[PDB]
Amino acid sequence: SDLELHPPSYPWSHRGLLSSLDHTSIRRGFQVYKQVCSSCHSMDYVAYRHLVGVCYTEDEAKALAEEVEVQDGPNEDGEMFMRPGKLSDYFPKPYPNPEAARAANNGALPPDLSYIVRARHGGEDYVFSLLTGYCEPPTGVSLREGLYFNPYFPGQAIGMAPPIYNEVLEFDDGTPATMSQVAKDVCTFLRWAAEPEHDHRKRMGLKMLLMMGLLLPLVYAMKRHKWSVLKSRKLAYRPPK
Amino acid sequence: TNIRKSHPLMKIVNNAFIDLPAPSNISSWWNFGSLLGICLILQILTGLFLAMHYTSDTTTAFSSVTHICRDVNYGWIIRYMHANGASMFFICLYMHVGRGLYYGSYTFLETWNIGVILLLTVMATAFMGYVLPWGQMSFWGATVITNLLSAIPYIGTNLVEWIWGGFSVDKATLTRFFAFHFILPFIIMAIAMVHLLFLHETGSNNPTGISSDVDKIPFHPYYTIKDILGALLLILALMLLVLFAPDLLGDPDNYTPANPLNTPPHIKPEWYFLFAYAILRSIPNKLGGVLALAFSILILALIPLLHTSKQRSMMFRPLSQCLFWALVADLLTLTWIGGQPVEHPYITIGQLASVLYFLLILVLMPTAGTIENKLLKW
Amino acid sequence: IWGGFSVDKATLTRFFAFHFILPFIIMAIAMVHLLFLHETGSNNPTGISSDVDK
Amino acid sequence: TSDTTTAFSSVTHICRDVNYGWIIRYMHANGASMFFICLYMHVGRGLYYGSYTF
Amino acid sequence: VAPTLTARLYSLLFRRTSTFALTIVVGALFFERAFDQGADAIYEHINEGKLWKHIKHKYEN
Amino acid sequence: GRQFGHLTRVRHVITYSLSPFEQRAFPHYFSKGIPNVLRRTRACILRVAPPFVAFYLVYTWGTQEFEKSKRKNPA
Amino acid sequence: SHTDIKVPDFSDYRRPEVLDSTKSSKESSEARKGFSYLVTATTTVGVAY
Amino acid sequence: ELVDPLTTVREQCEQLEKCVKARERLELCDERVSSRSQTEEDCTEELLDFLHARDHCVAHKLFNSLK
Ligand SMILES: CCCCCCCCCCCCCCCCCC(=O)OC[C@H](COP(=O)(O)OCCN)OC(=O)CCCCCCCCCCCCC
Ligand SMILES: CCCCCCCCCCCCCC(=O)OC[C@H](COP(=O)([O-])OCC[N+](C)(C)C)OC(=O)CCCCCCCCCCCCC
Ligand code: HEC
Ligand code: HEM
Ligand code: HEM
Ligand code: HEM
Ligand SMILES: CO/C=C(/C(=O)OC)c1ccccc1Oc1cc(Oc2ccccc2C#N)ncn1
Repeated sequence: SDLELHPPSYPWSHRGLLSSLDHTSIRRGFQVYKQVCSSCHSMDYVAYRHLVGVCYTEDEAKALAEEVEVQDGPNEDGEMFMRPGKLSDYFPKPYPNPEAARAANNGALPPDLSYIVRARHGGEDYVFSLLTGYCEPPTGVSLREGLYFNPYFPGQAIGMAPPIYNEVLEFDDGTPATMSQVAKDVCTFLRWAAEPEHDHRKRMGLKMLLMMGLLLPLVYAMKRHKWSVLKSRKLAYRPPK
Repeated sequence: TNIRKSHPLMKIVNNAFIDLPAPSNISSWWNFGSLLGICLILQILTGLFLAMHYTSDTTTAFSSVTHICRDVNYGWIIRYMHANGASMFFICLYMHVGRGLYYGSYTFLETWNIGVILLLTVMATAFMGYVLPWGQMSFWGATVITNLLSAIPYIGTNLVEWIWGGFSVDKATLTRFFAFHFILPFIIMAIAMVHLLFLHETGSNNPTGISSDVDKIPFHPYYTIKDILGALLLILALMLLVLFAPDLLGDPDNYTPANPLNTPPHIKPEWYFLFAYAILRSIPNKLGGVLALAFSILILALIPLLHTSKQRSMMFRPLSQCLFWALVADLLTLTWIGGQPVEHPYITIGQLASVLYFLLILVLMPTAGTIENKLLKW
Repeated sequence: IWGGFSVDKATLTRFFAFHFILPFIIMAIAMVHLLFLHETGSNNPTGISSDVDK
Repeated sequence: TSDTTTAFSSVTHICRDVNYGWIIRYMHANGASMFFICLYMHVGRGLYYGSYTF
Repeated sequence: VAPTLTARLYSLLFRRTSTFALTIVVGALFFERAFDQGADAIYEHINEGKLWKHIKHKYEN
Repeated sequence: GRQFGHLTRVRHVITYSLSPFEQRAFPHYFSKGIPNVLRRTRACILRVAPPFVAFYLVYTWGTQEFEKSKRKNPA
Repeated sequence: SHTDIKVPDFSDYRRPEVLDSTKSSKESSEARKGFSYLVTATTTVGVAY
Repeated sequence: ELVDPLTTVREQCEQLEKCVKARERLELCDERVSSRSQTEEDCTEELLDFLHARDHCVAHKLFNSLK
């Protein structure tokens, strides 16, 4: 029941009706999730194989999967064990369950990020504004320790410390890792994470518009063709007198 | 003589879609009959292809839906067709019903009352479909609505706990809703055939409300091509939502798994239930809200009994036309109020619009038809 | 038909969907089964027409 | 439930925990057999008595 | 002037219903490739440098 | 059902019809069409417009009164 | 009296090839039929895709 | 150490007509609540109005400098 601040509309390059994601920004955004976000936030519905042919090669994505260890088994002795990741493994969860997560984050629960852009009003506009929107509390607002003022978060008191800042990571292609850059790239990747079908539906959408622009007037013409018998018919009444 | 007329199978198709005498002047508002038939078929095909991958268990109901949109080949296009097809279903239903009020088609009692049964079973179908993905709104939408049944006197809790299979919306509630969401669309299609059985006994009404037996045309080719064109516009409207805005009509909360402990801030239905959600919350009493909520749709069965005009269609009745669009705008007000929190001044507006709804249908519109009779001196 | 390379998870789920849809398709065909029957009426043990005794 | 991890046990859950689930299941399994008894009598009646001429 | 193209299209292809169908199924074969080829060329042009097939050459080996 | 030849009784009415392959499917589409659409809207605008304008006024007021009700005052 | 029944004038509706009452309609029958059937063929080619 | 384009263009939005008007209404609140330290009024309302006008200008110009 607090005051609300809605996010403005940033001109993302995938905003337009026919505009695809920027796959170089996807690539950079994955690096932000891995290096910064993955230590508190799960992404239970994205696997390394989904990256192949989107932002990494198959060989690149294989090497990326092999950089982490995941549990497998049982072996013939009934024991679980660790092996290098493969393309089919989902991204490692940072906590076994939400109760462990709350204990590690002063009682707050970092949500899964697989769908975060679709599960919050304002999508990437909201996420971009939250990460880049921290500021000092207004006069008369005193938040208890553990919580952080953020005017875009409901209630204005959020349990996540500001997670990004200048030079938080280095990009593989040399892009300056400014706070706004990091926010922009991670938001683009999260859009892809929540809607991997994004680019393909717009390609389909274009074909649907073109086919409709052809088929609608032709079918209309067929309707008028048949109906012309009726639309130009003339009547006359000749009763006996 | 003619194979199309004498064969036991083709004569039913012939006397329904080919040689049926139809009025020469039925307008675009008569296209929604076939479009509802297409939506029902379209929802069954996509619905079936989703059932080849969906599982009706809480531990995997949410993720099986995720599994479709990500891993299954063209699963994402099949799902959003199903979710948006339901909305197109309700667009057509409301045009279909509004056409019947304006033009007087409700005078076909058997056709109309079976239509009311079709509206109720389609609403019950979509209500149970929204539970299956098991998101936040899926759970809490099911909770607030099913809890209304506890307000029935002396059998409330026993009836609610029987529909739940326990003490709340839980595993047993999710599974049976899938079974009921599966069986009902076929029961709907059978009732839609009886809906046509009673219709063909009389033929279609027309915009004037005057009999068209003096001027009939065969349904083929004139209305086969007109329904095909109308169906093509339906696919345009559907695919624009599927391929450019598949999340416009849906709520973001449903992209979060169910949580019996954490409640979302604003629990709002889909757009095609907001008008009835507003009527529910505008009544303070609980049992009174259920009766008004059920009377909001069952009132349609009373329209034939409340017809006072010597004329059938509103085409020649200006004073009734104004009250008709007052009913639409008042329903567009309840829709708007339904998607807003229960706070000042929306509380008062929702109560005024709720009374105006039942006052327009029960009192004002019948009175206008009588005034219109006097002005014409009969 | 399998949805893979053997009888697996995808095969089990679609069989449930097909096992659900078919009995209603069956019942509709059983109505057409009666439509063609009533066009002639029933046979009888003798194979002789029974129009003289119905 | 139509998932391998619970398809077998959901059937077990019916015969044990669900009220009169065991009577509903065996009716379904044996009803299928009665279905095929009747189908084979129904077809055999048609061969013997010549009903296939329809 | 010889008869118009639509006149020679009728007598040669559309008069018989069988050739009318053969015209359509053959016209559907070439239309699909020509439309998919052209339509994809419009989608990629509007999204130049953003799709994976544009940045593919950078990670060859 | 109802069949042609059993519908009703008509007398002394002649109907002239042209084949669709000898007439235009869009005869004077913009010449006569646009004047007829203005006529059709003008003849019904006073029946349909007021209630949706009345909604637009209630929609605008109620949304303004809603925001200004939660904003603080010097009290 | 039925000899008084003249057919009304459809000049506002006739296609350009059918305006002259002194020219045979066979000269344009193939072109007129070809156009409306080309519309039908192209429509089926679209739905087929 | 680095030049974040956010903070640089933020200062370009702050020096606009509609933004400075919202700042002094907040500074008037910063002076109102600090004076009498016996109340529970907060200046959240005057801040979000300033952020609403500022960040609207930020979104229009920010993405031209990033990759
Ligand atoms: C219960 C569910 C509630 C859900 C709320 C949904 C939000 C509603 C959004 C409003 C959209 C409005 C649709 C467009 C209306 C166009 C009307 C029109 O063009 O003009 C009036 C027309 C006049 O035509 P006549 O036949 O009288 O004479 C013609 C001679 N040339 O007269 C007609 O053509 C009118 C025919 C009837 C149209 C039906 C539309 C209303 C839909 C909801 C009705 C629900 C009833 C319970
Ligand atoms: C297993 C693999 C099998 C693959 C087989 C592929 C075959 C593809 C189609 C080819 C068949 C053509 C048949 C034909 O051509 O004969 C249909 C009819 C004729 O046309 P006509 O009247 O000009 O007479 C024609 C007069 N002549 C012949 C003298 C010019 O065509 C029409 O009329 C109807 C056309 C309208 C199209 C829309 C119908 C679809 C339903 C609605 C869609 C939208 C919502 C679902
Ligand atoms: C621990 C050091 C974290 C890091 C690193 C990241 N996040 Fe986080 N996040 C964390 C907590 C404890 C919470 C819960 C806050 C609460 O009060 O509930 C969150 C929450 C989020 C959210 C959800 C906001 C909402 O509207 O509910 C988002 C969108 C989010 N966090 C984003 C995010 C991103 C993009 C990160 C990498 C740059 C990231 N977080 C890192 C804890 C931690
Ligand atoms: C699954 C739901 C439904 C389907 C598929 C359906 C289908 C149809 C069809 C095809 C027609 C004939 C064509 C037409 O008039 O457009 C028709 C007519 C009609 N329907 Fe429905 N209908 C449904 C529900 C309803 C409802 C909810 C109502 C009203 C409460 C209703 C009332 C009528 C009436 C009165 C007619 C006759 C209209 C006339 O002759 O002018 N139907 N319906
Ligand atoms: C009148 C017909 C139908 C209507 C109106 C309807 C409506 C809906 C709606 C609105 C949803 C919610 C979808 C979402 O939010 O993602 C849904 C879910 C679902 N429906 Fe239907 N449906 C119909 C027919 C069917 C049929 C016949 C089947 C099975 C054969 C089916 C299977 C499903 C499944 C599996 C889901 C869950 C998957 C999902 O959420 O996308 N539906 N239904
Ligand atoms: C779901 C499956 C079926 C149902 C519900 C069904 C039902 C019926 C019913 C009620 C009758 C009329 C009463 C009677 O003759 O006993 C009948 C007659 C008949 N059925 Fe079926 N039937 C089915 C399948 C079959 C099959 C598999 C065959 C043969 C391959 C068949 C062939 C016939 C014939 C020839 C008759 C006419 C018998 C006569 O008039 O003497 N039916 N069926
Ligand atoms: C399971 O909840 C489904 C919902 C939905 O909108 O599904 C399409 C829903 C979501 C949030 C809140 C409530 C919800 O369900 C409903 C259901 C509903 O059903 C009716 C519709 C018309 C008339 C009466 C009723 C009732 N009862 N009227 C309003 N909201």
